[PDB]
Amino acid sequence: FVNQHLCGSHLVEALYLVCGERGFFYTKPT
Amino acid sequence: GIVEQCCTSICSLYQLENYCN
Repeated sequence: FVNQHLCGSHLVEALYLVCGERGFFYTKPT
Repeated sequence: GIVEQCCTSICSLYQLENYCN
């Protein structure tokens, strides 16, 4: 599976591709 | 957070399911 330094929209895309229609949480430091 | 695992380093799909319903 893809884990190669995915960041922002690419990490949201990987988290969606694992989770599917179940739904997930996401966060980033500011 | 998930970016502090999958963007700073390499992670896993089982660490992605940690954030799933």
